[PDB]
Amino acid sequence: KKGVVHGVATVAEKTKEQVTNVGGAVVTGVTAVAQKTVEGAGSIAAATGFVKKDQ
Amino acid sequence: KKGVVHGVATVAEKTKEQVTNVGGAVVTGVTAVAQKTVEGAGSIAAATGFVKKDQ
Amino acid sequence: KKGVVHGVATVAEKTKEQVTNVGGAVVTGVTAVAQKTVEGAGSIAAATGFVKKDQ
Amino acid sequence: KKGVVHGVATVAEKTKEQVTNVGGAVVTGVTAVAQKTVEGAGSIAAATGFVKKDQ
Amino acid sequence: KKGVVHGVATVAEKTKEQVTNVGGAVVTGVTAVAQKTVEGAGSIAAATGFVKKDQ
Amino acid sequence: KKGVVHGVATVAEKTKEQVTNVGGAVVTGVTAVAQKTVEGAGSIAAATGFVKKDQ
Amino acid sequence: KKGVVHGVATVAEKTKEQVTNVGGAVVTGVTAVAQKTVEGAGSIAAATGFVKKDQ
Amino acid sequence: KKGVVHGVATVAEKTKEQVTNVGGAVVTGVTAVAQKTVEGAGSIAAATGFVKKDQ
Amino acid sequence: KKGVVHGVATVAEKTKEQVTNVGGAVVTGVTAVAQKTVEGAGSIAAATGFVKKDQ
Amino acid sequence: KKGVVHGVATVAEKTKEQVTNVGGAVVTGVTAVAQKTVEGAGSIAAATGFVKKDQ
Ligand SMILES: Cc1ccc2c(c1)sc(-c1ccc(N(C)C)cc1)[n+]2C
Ligand SMILES: Cc1ccc2c(c1)sc(-c1ccc(N(C)C)cc1)[n+]2C
Ligand SMILES: Cc1ccc2c(c1)sc(-c1ccc(N(C)C)cc1)[n+]2C
Ligand SMILES: Cc1ccc2c(c1)sc(-c1ccc(N(C)C)cc1)[n+]2C
Ligand SMILES: Cc1ccc2c(c1)sc(-c1ccc(N(C)C)cc1)[n+]2C
Ligand SMILES: Cc1ccc2c(c1)sc(-c1ccc(N(C)C)cc1)[n+]2C
Ligand SMILES: Cc1ccc2c(c1)sc(-c1ccc(N(C)C)cc1)[n+]2C
Ligand SMILES: Cc1ccc2c(c1)sc(-c1ccc(N(C)C)cc1)[n+]2C
Ligand SMILES: Cc1ccc2c(c1)sc(-c1ccc(N(C)C)cc1)[n+]2C
Ligand SMILES: Cc1ccc2c(c1)sc(-c1ccc(N(C)C)cc1)[n+]2C
Ligand SMILES: Cc1ccc2c(c1)sc(-c1ccc(N(C)C)cc1)[n+]2C
Ligand SMILES: Cc1ccc2c(c1)sc(-c1ccc(N(C)C)cc1)[n+]2C
Repeated sequence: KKGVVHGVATVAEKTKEQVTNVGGAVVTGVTAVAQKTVEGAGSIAAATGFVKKDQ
Repeated sequence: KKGVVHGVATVAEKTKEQVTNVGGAVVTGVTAVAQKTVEGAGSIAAATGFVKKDQ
Repeated sequence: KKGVVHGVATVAEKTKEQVTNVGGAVVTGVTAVAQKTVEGAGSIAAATGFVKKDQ
Repeated sequence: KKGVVHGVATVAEKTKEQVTNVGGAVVTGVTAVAQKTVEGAGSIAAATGFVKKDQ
Repeated sequence: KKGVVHGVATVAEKTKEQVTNVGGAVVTGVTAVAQKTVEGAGSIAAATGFVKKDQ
Repeated sequence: KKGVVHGVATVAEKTKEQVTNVGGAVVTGVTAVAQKTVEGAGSIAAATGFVKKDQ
Repeated sequence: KKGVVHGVATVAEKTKEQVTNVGGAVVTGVTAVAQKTVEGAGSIAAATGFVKKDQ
Repeated sequence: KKGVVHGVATVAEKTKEQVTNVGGAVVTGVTAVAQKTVEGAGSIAAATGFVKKDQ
Repeated sequence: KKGVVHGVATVAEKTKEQVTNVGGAVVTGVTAVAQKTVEGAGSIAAATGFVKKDQ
Repeated sequence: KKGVVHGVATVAEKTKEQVTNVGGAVVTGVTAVAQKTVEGAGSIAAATGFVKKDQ
């Protein structure tokens, strides 16, 4: 076989899960957050996949 | 076989999971956060995958 | 076979898990955080994969 | 076979797990944090994979 | 076979686990932290893979 | 002060939370269940407070 | 002071939390369950407070 | 002071938490379960407080 | 002071935590279980407080 | 002072923690279990407080 990509690719066979991202956010997984009190200014309480590039 | 990529690629066969990211965040995995009190200014309480590049 | 990459690639066969990242965050694994009280200003309480490049 | 990379590559066969990172954070492994009280200003309580390059 | 890399590569065959990092953090291993009280300003309580290059 | 109870009592002052139960079930706390597939005959998947006295 | 109980009592002062149970179940605490697949016949997957007295 | 109990009592002053149980189950504490696959017939996967008296 | 109990009592002053149990299960503490695969028939995977009196 | 008990009592003053049990299970302490694969029929993987009296 032959393949040429510029990116971003994701090429496969017999594949149970696939995610391609440029951005941005993708949530595909099981996630449970239980929480009782959030205070403070300002605290990232429960972050799973996170990116902060403030300018 | 033959392959030429510029990146970012992810090329495979018979593959159960795949993630390609440029960014950005991707959450595909099981995650449980149980939490009772968050205070303080400002404290990253529970971070799993995290990136902070403030300017 | 033949392959030429610029990066970042991830090339394989018969492969159960794959992650490619430029960024950024990717969470694909099982993670359990149980927590009772977070205080202080400001304390990284429970960080699993973490990157802080403040300028 | 033949291969030329610029990096960062990860090239393989018959491979159970793969991670490629430039960044950034990737969490793919089992992780359990149980915690009862976090105080102080500011103390990295429980860090698994961590990078701090404040300027 | 023939291979020329610029780095950082990781080239292999028949390989159970692979990690390539430039950064940054990668957590792929089993990790259990149980903890009861963290105080002080500021004490790295339980660090597994850690890098601090504050300027 | 003086108090005589037969039970079940719960007597207090300055008290943030109170539960009295004879039965029966009482749910007053924060609870998050995230779930993707339940099979089998018959499996208690995620039980928090549970009592089974089949005769 | 004077007190006579038959049980079950719970007598106090200045008390943040109180639970009295005869039964039965009481859930007052923070709880997070994240789960991806449950199979088998029949397996108690994730039990927190549990009592099984089948006859 | 004077006190006579038959049981089960729980008598106190200045007390942050109290639980009285006859039964039965009481869950008042922080609890996080993250889980990816449960199989087998039949396996107690993750049990925190547990009692099995089958007859 | 004077006290006569039949049991089970728990009598105190200035006391941060109290548990009285006859049964039965009580979970009041911080608990984190992270888990990736449970198999076998039948294996107690992760048990914290456990009692099995099958007849 | 004077005290007469039948048992099981737990009598005290100025006491930070108290547990009384007849049973049964009580979990009040910090506990972290991280786990990747459990197999076999049937193996107690990670047991903290455990009692097995099968008949
Ligand atoms: C500000 C900012 C942030 C990210 C960023 C850029 C600018 S430009 C860029 C990029 C995306 C894709 C590619 N190829 C497919 C070769 C090369 C570079 N990124 C990832
Ligand atoms: C501000 C901003 C943020 C992201 C960003 C850009 C600008 S421009 C860009 C990009 C998208 C796709 C591609 N290819 C398909 C080669 C190359 C670069 N990104 C991902
Ligand atoms: C500000 C910023 C941050 C990140 C960043 C850039 C600029 S530009 C860049 C990059 C992305 C992809 C590639 N190749 C596919 C060769 C080469 C470089 N990154 C990762
Ligand atoms: C949104 C937001 C706001 C503030 C903020 C963050 C996110 S994250 C962070 C911080 C992280 C680590 C540290 N040390 C390891 C000393 C100190 C401060 N702050 C201060
Ligand atoms: C779209 C597409 C399809 C296939 C494909 C690509 C892109 S890129 C690639 C490849 C790249 C490098 C290598 N080696 C360095 C051995 C081997 C294969 N394939 C096989
Ligand atoms: C500010 C900043 C931070 C990171 C950074 C850059 C700039 S530029 C860069 C880079 C990305 C990909 C490649 N190749 C694929 C050869 C070479 C360099 N990184 C990783
Ligand atoms: C089948 C069954 C189950 C529970 C059960 C009974 C019968 S009878 C009983 C009981 C309740 C309250 C009291 N007092 C206030 C002294 C004494 C006993 N329980 C708790
Ligand atoms: C089948 C069954 C199960 C539990 C059970 C009984 C019967 S009877 C009983 C009981 C309840 C309260 C008291 N006092 C207040 C002295 C004494 C005994 N329990 C706890
Ligand atoms: C079948 C079964 C199981 C438990 C059980 C009984 C019967 S009867 C009993 C009991 C409860 C409370 C008291 N006092 C307050 C003196 C004495 C005994 N338990 C704990
Ligand atoms: C609801 C339910 C059904 C079956 C069941 C349980 C719960 S719990 C259990 C069991 C527990 C331990 C053991 N060994 C330590 C050998 C063997 C079997 N089974 C078989
Ligand atoms: C309803 C009620 C109110 C008060 C009360 C009881 C019941 S029971 C009790 C007590 C029992 C035993 C003891 N000692 C063995 C020293 C001391 C005090 N008080 C003080
Ligand atoms: C089958 C079974 C199992 C446990 C069990 C009994 C029967 S009877 C009993 C008991 C409970 C409380 C007391 N006192 C307060 C003196 C004395 C005995 N237990 C603990």
